[PDB]
Formats: sequence, C-alpha cells, structure tokens
Amino acid sequence: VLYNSASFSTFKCYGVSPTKLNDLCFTNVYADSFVIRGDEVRQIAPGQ
Amino acid sequence: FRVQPTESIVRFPNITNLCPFGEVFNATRFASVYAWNRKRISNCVADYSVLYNSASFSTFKCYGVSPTKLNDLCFTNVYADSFVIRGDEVRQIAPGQTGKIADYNYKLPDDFTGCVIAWNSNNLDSKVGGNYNYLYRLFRKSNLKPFERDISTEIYQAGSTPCNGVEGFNCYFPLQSYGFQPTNGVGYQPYRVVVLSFELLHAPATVCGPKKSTNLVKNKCVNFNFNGLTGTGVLTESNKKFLPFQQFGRDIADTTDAVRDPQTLEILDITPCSFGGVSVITPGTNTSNQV
Amino acid sequence: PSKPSKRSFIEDLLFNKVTLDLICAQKFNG
Amino acid sequence: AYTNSFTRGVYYPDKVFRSSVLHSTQDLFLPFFSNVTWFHAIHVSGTNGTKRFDNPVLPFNDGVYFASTEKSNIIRGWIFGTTLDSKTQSLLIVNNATNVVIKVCEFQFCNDPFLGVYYHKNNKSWMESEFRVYSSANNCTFEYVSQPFLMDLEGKQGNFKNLREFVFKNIDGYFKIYSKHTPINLVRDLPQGFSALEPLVDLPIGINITRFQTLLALHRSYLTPGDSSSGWTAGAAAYYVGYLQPRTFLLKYNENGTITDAVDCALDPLSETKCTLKSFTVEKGIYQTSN
Amino acid sequence: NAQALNTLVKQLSSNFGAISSVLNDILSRLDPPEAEVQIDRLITGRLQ
Repeated sequence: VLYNSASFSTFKCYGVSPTKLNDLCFTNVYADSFVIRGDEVRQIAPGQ
Repeated sequence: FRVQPTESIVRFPNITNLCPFGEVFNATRFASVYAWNRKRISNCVADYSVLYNSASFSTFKCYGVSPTKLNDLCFTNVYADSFVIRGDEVRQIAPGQTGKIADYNYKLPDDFTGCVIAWNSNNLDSKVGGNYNYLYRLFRKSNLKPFERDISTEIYQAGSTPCNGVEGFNCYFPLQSYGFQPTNGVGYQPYRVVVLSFELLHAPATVCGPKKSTNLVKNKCVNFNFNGLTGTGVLTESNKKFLPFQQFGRDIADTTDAVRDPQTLEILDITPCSFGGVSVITPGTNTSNQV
Repeated sequence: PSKPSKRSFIEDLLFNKVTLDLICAQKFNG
Repeated sequence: AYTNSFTRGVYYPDKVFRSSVLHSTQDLFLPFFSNVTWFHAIHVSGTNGTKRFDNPVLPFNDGVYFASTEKSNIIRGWIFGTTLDSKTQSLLIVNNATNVVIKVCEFQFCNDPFLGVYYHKNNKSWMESEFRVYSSANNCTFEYVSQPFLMDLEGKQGNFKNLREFVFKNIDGYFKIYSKHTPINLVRDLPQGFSALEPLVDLPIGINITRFQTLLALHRSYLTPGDSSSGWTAGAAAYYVGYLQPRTFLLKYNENGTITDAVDCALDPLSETKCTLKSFTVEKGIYQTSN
Repeated sequence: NAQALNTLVKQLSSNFGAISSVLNDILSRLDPPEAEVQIDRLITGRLQ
C-alpha cells in the first residue's frame, strides 16, 4: 500500500533500497512527521 | 622515443540523411506507459545541433555518453520510447530507481546507456477534454523487467478470490487512467518524456552526425577517429579476411589492431607508430656535458 | 671453429632445447 | 528420441575479429554431449506405426537452441509467447520462399499450428499453397517483411544435406537470433561438423516469453487417395531442440579468424583443467581447478 | 618470466570497474570531471 499510495514528490533514502524494503526486516522504527517550506524539502538530507 | 601523429583522419558514415527527430519530441499523441512505442532510427545522420537549438527540456539526464561528446560520436542502433507520466513520476524514470508505481509500467535497465528527455506537456496534453485516454497500471502480482511492457489487462485477484470479469471490493481494474487536470498544480501536470537507448555495441555505426571524411593514408601514423575510435597509429591493409559484420577488431590487450573503413570496404591494419626508448649514456657532469 | 661463434659440440646441444606476434604486443605496450 | 550434442552450441558472443586468441566467454551456451531432443517428422511408411508429426509446445527458458535437418525446405517458422492467447503477444516467422516474411501479431490457431504446401495441379509440381493459418485479430506493434523473390521447394527423398542452426535468447525486451548454415551428410543424427553461429537479426519485443512453438508444412501430391493432411507420405524433415544453459566457454579462434574449437568449463574435470590453464595443452601433473 | 610478462599484458583487457578497458573509449564517451573517476579506477587498477 506504500507502493499503492504513490503520491510522493521527493523520496530519498541512504540506507536500504526500496526494491529490498519489501523482503527485509527491522528491529526499531521511528517516524518524524512535520511540515516545512517548499524550498526546505531539499534541506532534509544528512550533512546538507 | 614517441613519434607524435601528423594529422587527424576522420571517417564517419557516408550519407547525410537527417534523422526523423522532429516527430519524436514534437508529435501529437504519445501512447501511455502501459503500452509505449518503439522508434527504430536507422541509417541516418542526426544533427543534435537542433537538439541543442530545441532546448525546452525540464529534466535531462543520461548515464552513458556525455552531451558534450554526443555530437562527435556515433551509434549503431538507436531506439526511442515516447510516453507521458505524472508530474511526480518524471523522477521515477531512472535505472534502479524503484518506483512505488513506476516499475509496473516502465523500468530502466541498470546497464542503460543513452539520454532521457523530459519536458512539460501542459500546453498539449492537459486540456478541457479531460484527456483521460492517458493510462497507467497501478498494481500487478509482479514487477516488470526493464524493457518489457505488460500491455495485457486482466482482472486482479486482490484478497485471494477469483473475480472473473467483475470489479468488486479488492477486484479492481488495473489499467487506471491518469487523473490529469487541465492546468492543474505543478506536481500534477502531465509530463512528456522520451528516452533513447544508444546501443554502443561495436557494430557498423549508422546513426551519427557528419564529419569530414579525409582520404586514407598508408604508413603514416595519424590521430584517426572511426566513430569514436580515437586511435593514433599507422595504417595498412590487412591480409586476414575481416568479418562481413562489424568494422572493429581487437587483440589480447583490447587495443584495436585491424578495422574496416566506414565508407570504403577496404580492410585496415592499425599499429601504434614507431616506439622505442632513449637511454642517455652520459659521463659524469663534473667531467663533461656531452651525452 | 666451424661455427662463426666459437661454441662447442655440447654447447650446441644446449642452445637448441630451450628456444627461449606476442613480443610485438609487449613492445607496443611498453 | 534423444541424442547427444557433438559440436553444437557456440556462437560469437560479440562479433569482433579475435585473430587466433583463446578467449574465455561467459554467456548462454549449450553444453556438449547433452540430451538434445530429436524430433523425426518422418512420414509413417507403415500401416501399423504412428503418424510422426512434431509440433508440440516446448517450455522456453532464458535460452533455447535449435537445429533443423533439411533437404527440401520443409520446416519453415517458429512461434513464441507467454501463453499464446489474446492476453500475450506471439511472435512468428514464415519461410514461404527465399523471402523471409515475419510478424509479431498474435494470431490464434491453437488447433492448427500448421502450414499448407499442397501439390498445385496447374503446371503440376511441388508448389506452395497455404502460408496463412492466422485466425485472430492482430492488435500488434512490430512488423518486418523481407522480400527477395525466389520461389523454391525442390522436393526430394535423398539424404538430409542441409541444416540450419538457431539461437533464440532474449534478455531485457530484446530478441536475438543467431544462425549459421552447413551442408550435413548423415541422415540419422547430427554429424561432427563444427561451426559457430553468426547473428543476423535483433528485434525489440518487450514481451515475457515463456513458451515456444514451430511451423511445419504438410500436404502432398493430389494422387494420394484421401486427405493429404490426414494422409501424407513425403515429409521427413527433423528438428532438434536444446535448452541453452548458463555456461563459461573458452573459444579458440584461428589464424583466419573463426571459432575452430572450444571446450566447456563444466563438461569434464579435464575440460575444467583446460579452462583454468587457458590452453589445450595440459601436461602431466596434478592441477587445482575449483572447489 | 615470459609467462609473467604475458599475464601483465592481459591485465590491459580488464574493466577494473570502469565502463570500458581502453582509455580512448572513455575519453570518447565521458567528459573530464566524469571521465576522471573512471580513469582513476583504471589507473589504480593498472598500477596495482
């Protein structure tokens, strides 16, 4: 459904690949939901 | 003792038939992703200068050749895949980029080599007519392999039940058309893209721009260039019969040894020109400087 | 002394069973 | 019947000259002396024996080799597809004359995967009748029709002199067909004539092929008392199928420039020895090849 | 020694990671800031 619900403008990750996100596991997951500017969507990146 | 080449032979294909590129980007109807077209450009010159003139592309990325070198280069087979997608899917057409929905429709080979082109179709594909004739598969029991298109449309047995012909709860129709809107927001405009698979395999090159075919010269090592083969060695006819196929040869060191010319069907023998080694036999500089 | 090089009978039976294009490839690659 | 593959399964992976080098290639090949499936489409010469007719569906792995013993151009074409129905596309080939007319359009004749070459009375001789067995709508995408006009049957009952060898390997929506011709002598099996298979045609098809089929040409002289298709006593051509395997061959080119000999790298441990030593001269002594 | 030299040549026919194995078919495809990484791969490999 996270492949069904496909309306995301920018989607980037630096660890696992979305190809392998399905056949994989995790031990702890945490999510940080918020809102920002239109020009700040590129600012949420490690080291940026 | 390295002998520098004298001049710069160039030998590109013969004719100068313009390649039909105006009907690639600037065309009326582009089939949807669930069934895209294959445009085989064959045996023509493609002057990318107008492809530098016609510069309205929003996103332009390639993973093989560079656009700086696209002009002075050649190709043997070219194929183009023109279609339309969402505004947020223009970033999904990239090798290895796993699509949330963009793997069911069109995947790019991780081994791709060629430039993809995208430009906004708001003025042509988003109109008051609804333009609901643009469709895309939304789900399927398996993800497609890069250059395969599942133009088939069957029923989807979501929820593990045979929904033979009927569309019910979790029996949806896969080929859901695009929810486009005439002059919608930025993220939802119909984007018109087209890719180009530059088959750079070493075969007789056809599709490339024109360059000055200079006459052959024997026993003179020259900075020649056969469709990008920027070798600098002497030239000679080769005794051994080359293949009726491709114009390139190899050796143990993967540095071409014998080729066949694009224009004339004469065999060539390449050899890096006279190479030796100096050795300065010197007495002690405290005693002289003559070597 | 029959040979130009002043070898011997037994030296000759040796210079034949060793015997020491490819050398052109090595010469071209430096 | 089942037979052994003596000298079959080699094709220039990428056509370059390769003068007299012992190159070690890794592609989809056919192991030597393996179980190749004979298919003797002889005309049943007795009243008791079964009518020998060979057009059964053959599962299609990532590769399929082919070989057709021939004397009068009996066997003509091939057919592919995932399930051979309105849902999946089905390529096809035809050889009604020297011209090579082909298609990609799905034409459903599951009952009759046949072809008709019946004896024409007008200027009575071996003549071609029914090069069309298609009974469905096309809805197709690709097309190709080669037309060099020369119209041959030359029916005969002598030894099978000709044989054509094919490789249908598809990867990433591309179809590749290698082919070479050779005059064979023996009638009962594959003679010991070594050669490799040049490529001829590449066509992008973007379909997930999983099945395979063939086209045979069955009709005889009108003097035969009965149905020439239910009763036919002049067809004798046979074809061989070998499912290509992921191998690692070592191709030994020659002075002239064609693959003369080769050796597998899993056939025998001695073949693995030659595959590791990178030559065909394995002197006495213990070697360590793999684990 | 002859076999050592003969295996030193066949290292010129190694991709070493780059998209080719000869330095005329990397500068005929890519551009300086993008071909420099391919040539860095090939040169550290050949030097090794």
